[PDB]
Amino acid sequence: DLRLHLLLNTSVTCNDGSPAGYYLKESRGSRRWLLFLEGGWYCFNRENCDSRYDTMRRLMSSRDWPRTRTGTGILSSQPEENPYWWNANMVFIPYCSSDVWSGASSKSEKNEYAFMGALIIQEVVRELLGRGLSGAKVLLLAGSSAGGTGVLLNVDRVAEQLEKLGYPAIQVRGLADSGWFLDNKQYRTEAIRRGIRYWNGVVPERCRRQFQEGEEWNCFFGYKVYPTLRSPVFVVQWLFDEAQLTVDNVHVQEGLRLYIQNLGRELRHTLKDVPASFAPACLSHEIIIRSHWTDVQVKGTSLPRALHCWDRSLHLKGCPVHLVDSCPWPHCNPSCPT
Ligand SMILES: *[C@@H]1O[C@H](CO)[C@@H](O)[C@H](O)[C@H]1NC(C)=O
Ligand SMILES: CCOc1ccc(CC(=O)O)cc1
Repeated sequence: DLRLHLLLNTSVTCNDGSPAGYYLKESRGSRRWLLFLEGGWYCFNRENCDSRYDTMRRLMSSRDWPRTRTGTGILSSQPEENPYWWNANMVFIPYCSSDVWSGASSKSEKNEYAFMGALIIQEVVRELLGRGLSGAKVLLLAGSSAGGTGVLLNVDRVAEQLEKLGYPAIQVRGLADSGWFLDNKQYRTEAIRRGIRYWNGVVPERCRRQFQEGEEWNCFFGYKVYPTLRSPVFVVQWLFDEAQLTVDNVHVQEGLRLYIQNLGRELRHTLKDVPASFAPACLSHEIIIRSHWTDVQVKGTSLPRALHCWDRSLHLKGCPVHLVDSCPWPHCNPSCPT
């Protein structure tokens, strides 16, 4: 079980002004720290944030959070469920800012909601340093769905924060799961552009300097922000991700067949120069915190093994790190989730 800690700095808040926080399970004999970012879409104006507050309140407020949570998947402490990092210090950071972890704005006389996702990550890191993170050798910032995109937007800022605070021996790395999207044509980007203005969203500095004022929405797309990052980042992405197909208005005749096959080919192309990646040919929305995350394989290698091979590489015969399916249709890989 991971135990809840609300942030001691109560000015760093969820959407409705309640304190943000994190769930923690310490492993006293470990210098590995895993900080995981939850996902769950976003909201981008008054009316649709009000709608989310009615039926998705836990993603906007800590008032109803439980005192504990169970770690599952890569957050499990059981070796059978988590062959990769079962002995690590485990942190789950709830998503309660509705801003793809990019916001830096407080509730105020002019703002009905606070959007503080970028500051929540920084404040969690700050408070963990006094709980043992100061002795870490590796900090892995991981996340799924909107949290996977949040990894790409925040991993270098965490590295810069620890360097400026005087901790240069901590190696910061990123694991982005199901957060690598294409700004493609629909079968039948504006919402992000509007969100950035509503949230006062921030993007990595090198990416900001390339795209410049008014075009920062580009940095929310993995294949554009990834080449600007300096920290090592491992990318996990289904070739036929269900959230991608949703925004593409896909829910099979020749036209749709070609559309789906072209989506998988384009995704594969964007991963050609991503040396650490795991990209199975499955239609799915499930994520690396599910109990059975060990079951999928690409070319005979599981994701826990690929992540172990990545670890070795950052110090290989039969220990690959670049695993992208080449077959062109969902479930052409027999190990796809059922
Ligand atoms: C609390 O967090 C805010 C936002 O990052 C910061 O400006 C402020 O200085 C913090 N307060 C303390 C006491 O650290
Ligand atoms: C482009 C980044 O924005 C998003 C990323 C992922 C999701 C999917 C989810 O959170 O379940 C939704 C939005």
